[PDB]
Amino acid sequence: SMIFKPEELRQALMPTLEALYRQDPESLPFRQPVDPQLLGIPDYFDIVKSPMDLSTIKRKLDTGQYQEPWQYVDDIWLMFNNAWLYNRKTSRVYKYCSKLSEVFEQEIDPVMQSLG
Ligand SMILES: CCc1c(C(=O)N[C@H]2c3cc(Cl)ccc3CC[C@@H]2O)[nH]c(C)c1C(C)=O
Ligand SMILES: CCc1c(C(=O)N[C@H]2c3cc(Cl)ccc3CC[C@@H]2O)[nH]c(C)c1C(C)=O
Repeated sequence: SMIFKPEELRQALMPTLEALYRQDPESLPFRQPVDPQLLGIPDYFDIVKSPMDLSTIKRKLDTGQYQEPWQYVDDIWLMFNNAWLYNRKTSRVYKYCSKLSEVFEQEIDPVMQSLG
């Protein structure tokens, strides 16, 4: 595959991450790691083996931890798939996840075309 530099990935991908943060209120559950003790859900880490959230993805982009853009896409989908796995289909967090995923699909498609 092609080489990607960290600054190039920030320019291309940060707008797609920003679009998720700007979904308000729907991004609020995703702006920080899940805290199962605080949120009253002690089985969370038994169900969700690889936690992920927007702050972690932002830090990885900011510090240059992605070598290529599909690693970023993988982390976004990990975050979404964790929330659809743990939460019931009628719950607020599940519905907010679906909203963010719709926004992401719209934003990421032209960006990955340009990168690829
Ligand atoms: C239902 C639990 C849950 C939340 C969640 O409730 N987040 C809330 C939160 C959590 C912490 Cl630690 C600190 C602050 C805030 C502010 C509000 C924000 O909605 N987020 C997710 C992805 C889930 C689950 C189980 O997938
Ligand atoms: C959707 C964002 C939001 C939440 C919210 O996500 N609460 C979560 C939470 C957060 C903490 Cl830190 C502690 C406990 C709990 C349990 C419930 C739930 O998991 N509560 C409110 C008032 C809002 C909004 C937008 O007014």
